[PDB]
Parts: sequence; structure tokens; C-alpha cells
Amino acid sequence: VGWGGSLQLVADMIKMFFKEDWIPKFSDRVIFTLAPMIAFTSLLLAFAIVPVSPGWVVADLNIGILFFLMMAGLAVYAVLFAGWSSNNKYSLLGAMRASAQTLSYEVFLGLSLMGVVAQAGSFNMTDIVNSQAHVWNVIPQFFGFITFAIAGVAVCHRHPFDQPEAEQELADGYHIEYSGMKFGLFFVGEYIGIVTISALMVTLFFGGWQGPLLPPFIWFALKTAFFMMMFILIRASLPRPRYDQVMSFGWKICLPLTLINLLVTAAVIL
Amino acid sequence: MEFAFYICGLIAILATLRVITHTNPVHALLYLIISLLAISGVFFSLGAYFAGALEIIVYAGAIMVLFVFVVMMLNLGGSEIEQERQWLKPQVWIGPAILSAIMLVVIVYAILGVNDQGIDGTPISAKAVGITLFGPYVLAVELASMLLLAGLVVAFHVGREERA
Amino acid sequence: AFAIFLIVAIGLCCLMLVGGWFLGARLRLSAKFYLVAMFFVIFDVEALYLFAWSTSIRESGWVGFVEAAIFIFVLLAGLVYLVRIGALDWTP
Amino acid sequence: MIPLQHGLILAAILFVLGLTGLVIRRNLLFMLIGLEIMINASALAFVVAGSYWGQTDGQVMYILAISLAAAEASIGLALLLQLHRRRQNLNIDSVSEMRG
Amino acid sequence: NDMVNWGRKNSIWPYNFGLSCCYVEMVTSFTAVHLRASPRQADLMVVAGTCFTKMAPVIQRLYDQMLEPKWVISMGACANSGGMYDIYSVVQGVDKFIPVDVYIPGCPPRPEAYMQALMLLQESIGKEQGVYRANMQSERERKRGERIAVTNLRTPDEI
Amino acid sequence: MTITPQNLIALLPLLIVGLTVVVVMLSIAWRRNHFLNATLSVIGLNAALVSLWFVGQAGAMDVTPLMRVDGFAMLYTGLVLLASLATCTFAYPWLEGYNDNKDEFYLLVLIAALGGILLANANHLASLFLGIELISLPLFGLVGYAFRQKRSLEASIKYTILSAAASSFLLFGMALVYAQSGDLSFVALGKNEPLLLAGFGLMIVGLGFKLSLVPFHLWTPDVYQGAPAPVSTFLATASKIAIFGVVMRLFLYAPVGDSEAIRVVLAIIAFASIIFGNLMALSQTNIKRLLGYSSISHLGYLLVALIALQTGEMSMEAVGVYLAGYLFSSLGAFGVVSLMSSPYRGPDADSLFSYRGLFWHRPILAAVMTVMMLSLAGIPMTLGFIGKFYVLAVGVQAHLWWLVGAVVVGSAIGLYYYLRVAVSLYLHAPNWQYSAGGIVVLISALLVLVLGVWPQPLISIVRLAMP
Ligand code: SF4
Repeated sequence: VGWGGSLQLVADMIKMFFKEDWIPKFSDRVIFTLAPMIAFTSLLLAFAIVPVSPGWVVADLNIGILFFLMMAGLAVYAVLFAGWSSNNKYSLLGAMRASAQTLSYEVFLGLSLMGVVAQAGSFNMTDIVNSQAHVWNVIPQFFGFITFAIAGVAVCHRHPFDQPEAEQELADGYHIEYSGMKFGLFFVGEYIGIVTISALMVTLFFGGWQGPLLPPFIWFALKTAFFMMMFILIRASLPRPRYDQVMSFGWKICLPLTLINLLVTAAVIL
Repeated sequence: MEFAFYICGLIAILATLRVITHTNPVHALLYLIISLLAISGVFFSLGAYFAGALEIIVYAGAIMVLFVFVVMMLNLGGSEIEQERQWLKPQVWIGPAILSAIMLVVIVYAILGVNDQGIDGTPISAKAVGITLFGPYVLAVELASMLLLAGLVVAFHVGREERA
Repeated sequence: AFAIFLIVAIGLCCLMLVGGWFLGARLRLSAKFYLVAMFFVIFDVEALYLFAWSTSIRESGWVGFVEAAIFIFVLLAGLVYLVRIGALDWTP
Repeated sequence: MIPLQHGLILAAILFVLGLTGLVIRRNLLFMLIGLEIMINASALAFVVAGSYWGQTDGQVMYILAISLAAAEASIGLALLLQLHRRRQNLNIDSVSEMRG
Repeated sequence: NDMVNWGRKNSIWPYNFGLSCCYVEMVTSFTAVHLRASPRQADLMVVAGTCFTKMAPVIQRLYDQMLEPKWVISMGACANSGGMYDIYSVVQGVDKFIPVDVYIPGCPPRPEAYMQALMLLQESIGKEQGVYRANMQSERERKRGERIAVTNLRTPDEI
Repeated sequence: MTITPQNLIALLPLLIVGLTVVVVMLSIAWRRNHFLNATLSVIGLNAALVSLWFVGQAGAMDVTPLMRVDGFAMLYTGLVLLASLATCTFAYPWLEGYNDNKDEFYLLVLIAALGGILLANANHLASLFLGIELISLPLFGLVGYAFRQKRSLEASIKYTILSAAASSFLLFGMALVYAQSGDLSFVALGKNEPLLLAGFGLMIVGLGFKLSLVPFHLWTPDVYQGAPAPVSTFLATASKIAIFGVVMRLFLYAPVGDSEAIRVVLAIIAFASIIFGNLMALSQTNIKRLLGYSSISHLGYLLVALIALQTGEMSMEAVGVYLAGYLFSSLGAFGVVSLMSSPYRGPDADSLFSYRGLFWHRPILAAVMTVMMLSLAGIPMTLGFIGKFYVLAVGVQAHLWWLVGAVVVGSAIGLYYYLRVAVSLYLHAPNWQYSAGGIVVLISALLVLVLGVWPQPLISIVRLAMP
């Protein structure tokens, strides 16, 4: 039997290849093609700002944080042009409610990231990875860390669980009208999304490239693997939350939490 | 630098021409997003590092999303197509096109009169706008927050909800 | 650099898409109530000032924390206003 | 190595194109779209002016200009909401009363 | 290389069309083996339950919607044939109007039968419909000498 | 520079009003009551008038590079505050008959007062922009308040697109000047190449929309017919009063305004504003469109003084007193129009043919409209005549013969429609805060009469304020 966890996803990709493509009638054609890469390329290029090595850095640009927020905001357009390209009021309203809770729960990550970039004081990722040299920026900011966790898992990572189905009748999940390679493109996109959120979390919250007794790149890789397993553990443990309860625990509870979080970090940093 | 600036400026020009020539709205929204991305590329090429990435997060990531919401919810595609193309003929496009072209040639003649004094792509970091925003310019920020409260209340008012 | 990685990514996109091709009116009560998203459109603009703020705070100091507290207090007053009037509530 | 004239004429071209889009079309959505285009053109002109002199004068009012754009687009979109809620016709000639 | 064949054996997407009865055992199986199954995304359709003349067009539209590589598992006597309902209102088997690949007798079959259905279907999927001049061997003929050699069974007065 | 207590005492008008918005917004979210919100908003604006005395204890000084606080700005803040006080007292009787959400009105007027008292204090081109837009957003939204009619929404949408268009012209002009000059500060500007002048012309377009000048006046009829009469009190008086201060300060400080290239263009706009106002104003039979037509001519008389600001120092007090007289005349006239709509009444039916009688219906209120309507024209015993007299003197002082002749012939043409409305209130006939609204317009009637017959005390205040 197959011994590797990734080989199942590999076979899934093989399966999506060589499948006949049908044209949709009474549909727009340019967005039907362009909507997959708005979901894929965003979290693909979210990987372009990680300091995997000082000598093998993929991009030595001055700002990486703002690019990450730009991808966070950009992701919504994939659910919107997918909703309009569904060309069925059912599916369109399903994607409208999915984009609703998406825009609703994407607010928190930037304000949660303000704490770590304020105690770091720079946008160049070399400064952040050199800041976590002895003390990581997770001990004081527990609330900011969990708020960024909720926000990162809330951006189309399936934790809300309103993507392929709809609690509300008169509408339907928006993953139905795509059946060619685009559905595999969606899955591989969320896969690079979860691994890139984990990598950004480890290299921005915890200390990357430390190397206590072993070479630091495999130290980063193993820590990323532990956070991968913990993310999968809590994603599976996380039950489906209906639309209402998600709206209830959104703007009410965590906007004050992040505002007092910014107050606490600004009071303690000086 | 020169070839990149020329090609992204021409991309912006072509996207601006495309958004003002088509009829279907969603194509126009896509081409306007392309134009905004080109403008952010111009901002990064000039050296305004805190502008190209600031435009996308807010100007091309929330407000245009609101435009997409309203054009999606009206469901105006599939209805009222023929008469808009009937009325918007090239002949009535020429009318104000030359009137705006007089303005264009006047501002080109005004701007070509000065010397060049060319500036390189100087990089401006966020460390100094964090001071200049907080130097003389604090009351601008405070009154802008009050401005945003004003926008919130006038949008709540004139977008009043009801039973329907 | 970033340009090389972008060229690689767009070349991979062209390779996958080309390979894929070779392989072979009235809404009534429905929708509406996007005003949570309009609240986001305004609140992202409010938080962009904190986006610019987060880079330089050590040289700002006590008046900076004071008027940042005033700013977020104004935002909090607006938020509780929208909550208490019934604008920010259950939405379809 | 690009001087100011190229960027300023680019901003002027986008300004003119946004004004033309504000003029020629009938749908209020399209006038708001051209309005936002021409606001962005003016903001581009301001940003190139601010970064021309090589100090931090371009990012100081650009944020507030896009704040104005956000508020104006929001009130305009709510006006479109209530206009289409009142009357199904979305032409500007429906609201063309008090002529002369 | 046969890598393409390996891809389809390793991973399959099931579309559960179990009807009024016979689906409680299928659910018993599915909740142990496995919101992922979606219309127009699956390549496997496990038709269970009695196929009726009135609702047969529904099954024909769902059969038409799926992609070019189509697999169908009939489970139960009510889906293989008309089963016990040889009546004016029941069509005598889902195989009358859609091709079927695997037949799982029983009324209702067991979850282990569903497991053996996936095993016989990956076996057919790994030989390329999958005849390949290897499927003439039949479960009636393969385990025949296994079944005939059974002599003693437990008396039915015990648990 | 940093914050000193001198800066806070100087900023006290912008502060009391901002604290009022917060308290009003908290009060709206707490109770959503009309009486409490009206009381809280009027108390804050009255507290801003009281604190004008305290900034008078402070001298002529800067707060930031954005603003300069002089005694000139003290008077302009006062004009804007009484207009805000005037509009809330006229809105309570109109909004008592409104069906729902009757409490957002004072919040928007308070934002507009912040915008008005920010254009009084100006020293940098950016403060000019933070002020224009702070006042427009309530004027974006308050002409669309009570959108249940078919014309309020119409008026709001026409003003919305056009005001955003003017702001985009102002911003593009604001940068094209800063390309030449190293700073956008008014004083630092101009330190006559065509790009600076070309940038200046774009700011004239973006400023002359809100000041209702001759090729931009098309909005002033329509929204004045469409908007509620309480909004028209603020839209006629406060906005243009606040806006005229910043456009005068730019030409006083900037050395580019000294050059004759901009001077000739503004004079022709002023010439045509008087003419293209006072000729199309005759045929109107609607009172709101009639006042909107007169507004174009009044801002034209202000411009014929402003062109001769640079010749003789009497133009400072001339602009100031005509603004004071123009405030009182329009507040009394627009208050009577709003006071006729004592309930909401849906669409108010106001017209020149609808104002037959009105002396045997309500005699006191007809007297106020007549006194103010004669004050708009140039009839003596009214403060408008003294304001008219200084602008004639300023034009004589600077030898602008075509411009002063335009005022006289514009006065000669414009006498006609003011007099019809004055006599049409004498043909044959076809709650507590309402008494308060009557008191405001009656108080203004007494003031314009006593400052027309006896105008010295107002001049003493103006020369006290001018630097
Ligand atoms: S096979 Fe058995 S359980 Fe299934 S539908 Fe037929 S009778 Fe019912």
C-alpha cells in the first residue's frame, strides 16, 4: 500500500489531468478561466517572502508584510468571479455569502500582525528573522497570536465550512460549476495556502534559523512540520460553524481584543 | 528601468482604454483592477515603496470589492443591453473627445515648458513617513478619522435598510 | 530575485494551461445587506493609518500613544454606535 | 532614469480618460467608475509630485485622498442602491427633472 | 509507465445516491471509511435502493453530468435487478438504462461488501471498461474451491 | 513643532466641536432620542462660541505648518458657528414630522462645522483639502437626508457627482503647482512660468464649483430646490462663507496672486458671475431657486472686492462686512421658508405663486422676509447696503471700472425679482421650538435693521479682527 501521506494528493493531481473540458452555455468565458489563478497565484506568491536562507533568499526586497496583506485582500476576488462565473443565482448567492464571511473574518490579521511588526520595527524580513534571536515574540502576545491564527485559518482554508455547501436554502456552494482541472487547481491552491500560512507563522512569530545543536534549515522544517500537524489536528477537531455563529463571534469579540492588544504592546514597548 | 517603466505605462494606458470601450460591466471592473495594479507598479518603480503596496490593500482590495458587490447584486447583466450600445455611437464619442483633447494638449504644452531635472528611483522607507505623518501632520490624521466617521454615518443613512 | 521567480511562476502557469488545453432580473428580497462589507471598506481605510503607524512608534512616544488612543476610541465609539442602532446585527 | 514629465503626462492621460468616461456614458455606476478612475489619476499626480522632491510628502495626503475616495464611493453606491430600489430604470434620464 | 492508471486506483471520489432504504448500511460504512462528495465532481456513483420508473430520469441526469470516465456500483438486489419488487411501478434494474461495472448482491449489503466493492473496482481500474482479457475470472469461479471445501458450521441454537 | 498649551488654546474651536461629535454619537447609540441629540449638539456649538473668547486671549500664531491662526480666522469661525446654530434650530421643526431615524441630522451638521472651522484656519494647501471635504460629506449626505421624495435623491446625486468632480480638479491642480515650488505652503508657494499658472487655473476650477462661479453655477438651482430648507440654510450660508476665507488667504499670501495673469481671469469670472446670475434670476417663480440664483450674484460681488485686495488695505474689511451682512440676510430669508414647513409635509410646496398673501396669514414672518429681501438688494437701512457700498469703494479704489459698473447694472437688473417677492407677500390671500425658530429669524431682523441704520459697531468688530 502507499506509505506516504502526500502520495494521495499526488494521485489526486494525476486524476484531474486528462479530463475532457466542457464549455458552459450562457456563461462568461474570461472569468471562467481567470478565477482559478486568483485563488492559486495569491498563496503561491505568498511564499515569495519567506527567509528560507540568508544566502538562498528568494527575494531580498524591502517590504514583505504589505505584500502579504495585499494577497489577503486579493483572495476575495477569486470567490467573487467564481460566483459570477457560476451563472446560477443559487451558486452566485452561495459565493456571495462565502465572500461575506470572508471579508468579515479577514479584518483581524493585519491588526494582529501590527504587534509583531511593531516590536520588530521593520518590514525587511532579515530584521524579523534576526529579531527572534533569544526571545520569541509569542510569550507576551498570546491574544494577538490566537487572533492571527483564527484569521489565517478563516481565509478560505475550509474552517468556516461554507465553501462547498450552504446553510441557507435558495443557494448552493460555488464549487459545483467547476469540474475540469480548475477543481484540482482550487485544492492545490488551498494546500500551498496552508503550508505558506504555517511557514509565515513560524518565521514571523517564532524564531527561524536558530540552530541550537543541529543545522537551522531542518530545524525550521521540523518546526513547520509540527505546526502542520497541529493545524491539521485542530482543523479536523474544528467542527463546521453555521453562518450565524460565525457572524456572532466576528466583529463583536476580536476588534476590541486587537485594539487593547495594540494598546498593551505600545505601553510595554516603551 | 526605462523599458520596464515604458511597458508598464503602456499597459496602464491600454487598460484605461479598455475599461472605457467595453459594455459589459464585469470586464470593465477587471480592466480597472488591472489599471490599478499597473499604477501600483508605477508607484514601486518611482520609489514610493509605501504607496504601491498601500494602494492594493485598501484602494484595490476593499473599495473595488464594494463595486463588485453592487454590480453583482443588481444582476444588470442580461437586461438593458441594446439601447446603451445604440446610444453610445462613435459619432457622439468624438464630440467630447476633442473637447477633452484641447485640455490634454494645453496641459502637455504647460508641462513641457519646464526643465527636466530628472530624479532617480529614490527609495523612501516607512521609517520617515512614520515621523512626518506624526510631525506637523497629526491633526490631518485626526480629522481624517472624523472624515471616515462622517462617511460611515452618511453611508448608513442614505443606505437605509427597511422591510424590503 | 523577485523578477526571476515571477517569470518562473508565469512560465509554469503558461505550461499548465497550455498542457491542459492539449490534454483535453429582479432580486426582490434576495441578496442585499452587504453593509458589513461597506463597513470593511471604510474600516480598512481607518486601519491603513495604523498600517503606516506601525513602522515608527519609538520616536513618536507619549503624545503618539495619546492621540492613537483617541483615534481608536473614536473608532470604538463608532462601532458601538453601529451595534446599538442595529446596523451591525444578523445579516442574510 | 525617468524624469517627471513622463509620469505627469501619464497621470494627465488617465485624468482625461476618467473625465471622458464620466462624460460619455449613461449608467450612474459608470460615472462613479470614471470618477474613481480620475480620482486615482489625481492621486498618481500627487504621488509623483511628492516623490519628485525626495522627501516624505507623497504618502501624507495620498492616504487621505483614498479615504475621500472610499467615503465618496460608499455614499455613491448607497445612492445607487436606493435609486434602483425606487425605480427599475437605471438611466440618468429617469432622474432628469427640473430642466431649465 | 502506467502512472496514469496508478493515479485512479489510489484515489476515487464517491457520489452516494442511496435511496429511502438500503442507505443506512452505506452510511454505516461511509462514516467509518471516511461533505467532500459533490455533484459534477465525482467519477464513482454508488447506486443503491430501488430504481423507480418515476425517478429514473433523475438518475439519468446525474449519470450524464459526471465526466467521461464513469464508474457505477450497483448495490442491493433492488438496484441490481428489480429485486423483490417485480411490479408495474419499478424498473427491473438500473442496468436497463445505464451501464454498470460492479454488482453487490444483498438486501441490504454489508459495509464489508462495500469494502470488497472498492477492492474489485480498483482491480478492474488497474487492468487497462477494464476487461483487458483478465476479468473473465469470476468470483463465482475464483473462490469455488474455497467454498466447496467447507464442511461444518456452527449450530444455530447458539450466539 | 510639538504641542504646547498655547497650541491647544488656539485649537479650542476645532476641539470642542470634535468632542461634541463623540458625545453626540455616543448619545445616539445609547438612546436614539431627538430631544437629547438636539440639546447636545446645540450645547457644543454654543460652547464653541464661548471658547472663541479664549482663543482671542491668544495672539496671532501657528499650530502646525498646516494651519495659521490669526484674528481674521476668529471672525470666520464665528460666522460658521452661527450658521450651524441657525441650521439646527431650523431643522428641529422640519424633522419633527419625519417618519424615522431623526437623529443623524445633528451628527452630520457637526461634522460640517468641523470642516468649516478648519478652512478658517489655513496655512498649507493640505488643510485646504481636509476642510473642503469635511464639509462636503455632510453636504453630500444631508441634501439626501429624507430621500423618500423623488427630488431629494435627485439633488443629492447631482451634487455628489459634481462635488467629487470639483475635488478631483482641485487636487490635480494642487499638485501641478507643487511641481515647480518646493513646498505647498501658501507662503512658501511662488518662491510666472506656465506650469505654476496652469496649476493655479485648475484650483480655480475646483474652488469655483463650491463658490458657485459662472461656468460652475449649474448645481446651485437644482439642489436648492431639492434639499430640505434646513439644509439650504447651511448650504447657502456656512459652506461658501467658510470657503471664501481660504480662497482669499491664498491670494493674499501667495506672491503668484500678485501677478496680473491670474487677476484678469478672476475679474472676468466675477464680471460674468454678476451678469449670468442677475439676468437668469428674473423669470423664476420658485423661492428656493430664487435664493439659489441670488447666491451666484452675491459671490460675484465678493470677487470684485477680492481682485482689488492687492490694491489698498480696505478690501480686507470690505469682504468681512459683506460676508456678515450676507449671512444675516440669507439666514432670515431661508428661515422663513423653512418655518413655513412646520411639519415635514413630504414635499414642501413653496413657490412665488404660493406666496401670495402671507401677511394676513402670518404678519410677523412676512415682515422678516421683506426686511431680508430688501437687504439682499441694496436698499438702505439694511446691512446689505453698507456691504454693497464697500465693494463699490474697493472697485473705485483699484480703478476696476468695468467691474464696478457691472455691480451697479447687476444691482439695477437684480432689483426686479427681490421687489416682486417683497410685494407678493401683500396680495390677496388665495410648538415650543417652532417659537424658538421664530425667535432666531426675528432676532436676525432686528440685527440687520439696526446695523443698516447704525453700522459702526460692526466695523469696530471687523477692524478688531483684521490683522
Ligand atoms: S436492497 Fe434491500 S435494503 Fe436496499 S432498497 Fe432493496 S429491499 Fe431495501
